[PDB]
Amino acid sequence: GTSSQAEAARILAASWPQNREDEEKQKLASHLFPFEKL
Amino acid sequence: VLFQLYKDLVVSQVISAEEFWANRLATSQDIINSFQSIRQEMEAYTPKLTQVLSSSAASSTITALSPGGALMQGGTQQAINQMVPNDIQSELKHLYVAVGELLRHFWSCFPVNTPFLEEKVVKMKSNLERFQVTKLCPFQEKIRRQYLSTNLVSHIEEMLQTAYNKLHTWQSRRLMKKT
Amino acid sequence: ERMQILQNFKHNPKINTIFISKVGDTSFDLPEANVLIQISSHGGSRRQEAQRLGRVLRYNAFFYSLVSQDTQEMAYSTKRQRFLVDQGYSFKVITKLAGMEEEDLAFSTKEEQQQLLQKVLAATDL
Amino acid sequence: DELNLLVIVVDANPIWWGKQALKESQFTLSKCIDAVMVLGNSHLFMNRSNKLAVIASHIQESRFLYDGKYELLTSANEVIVEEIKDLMTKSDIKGQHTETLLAGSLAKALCYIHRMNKEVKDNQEMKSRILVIKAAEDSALQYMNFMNVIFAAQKQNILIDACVLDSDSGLLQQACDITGGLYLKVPQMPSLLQYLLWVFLPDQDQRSQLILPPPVHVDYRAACFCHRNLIEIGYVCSVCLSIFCNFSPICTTCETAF
Amino acid sequence: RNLQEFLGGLSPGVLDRLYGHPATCLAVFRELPSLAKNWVMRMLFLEQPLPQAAVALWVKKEFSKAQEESTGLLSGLRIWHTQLLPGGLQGLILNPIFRQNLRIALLGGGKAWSDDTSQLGPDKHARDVPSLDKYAEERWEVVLHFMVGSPSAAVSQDLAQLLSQAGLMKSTEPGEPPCITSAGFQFLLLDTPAQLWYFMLQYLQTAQSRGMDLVEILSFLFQLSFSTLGKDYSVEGMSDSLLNFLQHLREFGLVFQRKRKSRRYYPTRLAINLSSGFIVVETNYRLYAYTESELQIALIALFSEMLYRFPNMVVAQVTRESVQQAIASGITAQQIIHFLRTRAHPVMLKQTPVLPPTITDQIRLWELERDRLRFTEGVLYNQFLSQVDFELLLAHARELGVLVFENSAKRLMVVTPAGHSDVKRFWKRQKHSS
DNA sequence: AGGTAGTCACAGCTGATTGCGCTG
Ligand SMILES: [Zn+2]
Ligand SMILES: [Zn+2]
Repeated sequence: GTSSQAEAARILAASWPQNREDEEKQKLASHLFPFEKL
Repeated sequence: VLFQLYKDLVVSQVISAEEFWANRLATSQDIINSFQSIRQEMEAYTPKLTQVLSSSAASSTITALSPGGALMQGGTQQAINQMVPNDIQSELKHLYVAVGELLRHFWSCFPVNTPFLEEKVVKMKSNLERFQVTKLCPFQEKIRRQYLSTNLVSHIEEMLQTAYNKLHTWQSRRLMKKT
Repeated sequence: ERMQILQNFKHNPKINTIFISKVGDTSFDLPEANVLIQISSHGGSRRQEAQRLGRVLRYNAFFYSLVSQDTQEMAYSTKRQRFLVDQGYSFKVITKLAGMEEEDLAFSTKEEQQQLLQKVLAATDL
Repeated sequence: DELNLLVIVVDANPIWWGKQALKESQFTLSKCIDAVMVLGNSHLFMNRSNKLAVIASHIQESRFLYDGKYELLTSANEVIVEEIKDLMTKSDIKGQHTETLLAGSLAKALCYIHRMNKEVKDNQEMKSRILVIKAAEDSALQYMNFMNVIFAAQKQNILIDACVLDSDSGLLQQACDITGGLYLKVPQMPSLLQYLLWVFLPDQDQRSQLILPPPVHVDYRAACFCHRNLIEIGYVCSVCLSIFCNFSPICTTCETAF
Repeated sequence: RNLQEFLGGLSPGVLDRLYGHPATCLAVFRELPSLAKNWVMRMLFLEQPLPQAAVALWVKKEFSKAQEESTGLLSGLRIWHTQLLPGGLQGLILNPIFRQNLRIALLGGGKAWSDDTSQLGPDKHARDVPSLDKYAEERWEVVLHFMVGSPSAAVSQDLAQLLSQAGLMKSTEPGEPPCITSAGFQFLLLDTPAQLWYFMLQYLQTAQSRGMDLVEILSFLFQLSFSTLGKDYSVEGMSDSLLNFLQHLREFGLVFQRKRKSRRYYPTRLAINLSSGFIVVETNYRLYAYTESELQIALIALFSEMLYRFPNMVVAQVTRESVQQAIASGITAQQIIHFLRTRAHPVMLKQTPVLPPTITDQIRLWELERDRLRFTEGVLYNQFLSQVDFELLLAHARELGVLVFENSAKRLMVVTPAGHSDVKRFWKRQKHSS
């Protein structure tokens, strides 16, 4: 379903460690993994 | 382009058809006196504050360093990408190609080590002169009519003058060798 | 079958990923590998984690450990890395994977996720 | 943690400044030294971490030059004045050498930068640039050494800026182009301090933001081995790449290798 | 708060009076951004204003944001002012007082900043630079111990009142010593130059209670900032208020002075650093500190577990429990990371990341554990018969600014207890008018 | 209120059975 995809993505992508890290970003390469550099 | 080049060189009587395809196939002790004088002058030297810069000098420097100044010239070929329309630019490119080919033939003939090349170089110079009279002079007239600010013809004139000076120098050397 | 799978794992470009279940927890002739992704290892076996790390070394390579938050696997992963940190390794914590929503992955919607509960609860080994 | 080093090379050729004094022009060596000192004081003003070095280029050798005013600036200016006085007053013309030893001054500047870089703590990077003000004519006998200095500066990523006063120098143009520095010819000598503050004072990071004059027409004429003069077309060996003005049956440089 | 924020909040008269001293102008110029300094230097020798467009054309289009920021900061600091150029144009010219004093500081002129030092000859009881540094360290350690409350450190009553006015320590009951607050812990976690700057800013703000001139105090502080280490300066030539301020600085350890009647004073490294490495951190969550004073040991123990105490080394382990306890004390993870990075050993400076990323990330994650549950007291409304009625009440609540959470799908809303009475009155009045 | 032997999962080995293939 169209809404099911959005709901599942919202739940999974931002469950525990995003409702606070994103807030900090809003209020504010060698060690990065290859998938984090693309 | 090649057909257009053929017409501009053979039909206009710049070159013959045979020649077209043939190539295709300090002072005295005053200096010591000045050194002594400057040494004596700088022997009693003190730093200055007012004389280092002035309002007029700073204003002139800023004017020079502002856009449109001597060092910061703003014009510098404003819209040459669109100035002198591409129809003329195509003609200028064709003239550049023709001049390049003729000068390539001339410099391939040079240096002249056999008497046969002597006539060939004279014919090449005659072809260059005929091409100039046929194309460059009407091109210069058209530029003057349109009053283009760019000196497009100047580079071609420099190349032709360099070739003519080289040929004249070689002829002068040839005459002196026979003396 | 194990021998042929391990033999065609290395000299074949079509297939370059295999799954092992506690079999590679010793010293075998596994070919050179760069990526190790362990899921649901033993309880607190520092030996098992060190052995699994040893199958990679031979940033040339990198090995990942996947755990589930707010579960005992967190404490297991914490207590099973104290040997490797003593050896000098540092375990960077990765919370978000870049481009997770960029491409399509399994269990995209909630329907199959909640259907997975039925089959994962269907063991009932009693 | 941004440490900027500005080594200023001053062309202190006695003959050129003596001729300038004879001309009785509004610009003299004293005003040039004052402008250099003010530029150095401004550079030290810009940040605590900035470091300054002044080298005077002279015929005999190269001299390291370095009441309401800043205490450190006062001592620096006094040291510069004392050193320039000691250099000029004791400068006795003994020999027919007149060309300035610009290459040696640049080599000493590179050595000083190399020394300073090691003493810099690892938490900070010392960005270094060399500013040269040119007074006398260019020297062709020092072509190879000057090119080696240019290459050494490029290897260590050290900017070389030239501020030509009277006569253009091709070597300085090549150095500025290769090392990424700015080449500028001053039209009005009394405005030297304003030109230095406007153009050469900002760092390369600051030069990115500011609009600056475009690079001048850099020449790349080579120096003939047997003539040491500027040439347009010359004979170059294929083994040792040595450049000659005229054809020779036996290369002079290849004679070394038997 | 940095110097520029405080300077921008002052009245134009105070800013104009500050620029009358060359030392203040140099400090302000060095506090400027990189782009602003070039503009100040270019306009230093100008007697005529420049067009705004001409100045705006100096920087490239992409870096126009930095140009705007620098121009705004310069205008706020009143370094230059808008001039009505003839013809409707607007000209920018530096402040004549600031420009004159900056040129005097740079080029030279006038009298020296200090009166003299050779009038009284050599100092009979002069000290050494290491001795001055040791004295400054002892004074600062005594101050920080008095913040804790140990009986070994006894200071003046007014110094304690200054901390009381700063809010770090509160004297709930007279006679008993004040108790340190969470802001005190956060201040202790800050680095020494930042601590000195915060203390001096509080002193500047509260100087009006003591009837002291802000301009003179700021000028003297800036003069001390540029003072040469190990060199004495003349006390004479200062007002009586300046004498009291100098005595307070001597109490703070910034200035060394043998006697109150002495005519000499020696600025210390703290005073020089006022205007503006022993901890080794390992990937195994261990701290190694090359320190001996109780102050550093206590500060490290605030957020870490101590394991060994060698005569010249401290071996500590950063664990989850210690970081959680420190955060419960009021210290944030960012402050801990800043303290670790500033005190980092010179060996750790070699790595491009001074602090290993794993340790910093783990500390940040440990900080996030405490705030997992968010609590907001309120009143819940769930008796909405119609959607239209819910929308009007929700709009009224948003107008009142007392809304906490909204749920349009289920017609649920949460409001603050303070606004509950207002919302109830509004809801009742709507029904009555029906 | 606290601690040790069963017990489960998953793997290994060796010791037999036992079941399919075995020529131009
Ligand atoms: Zn030659
Ligand atoms: Zn050779």
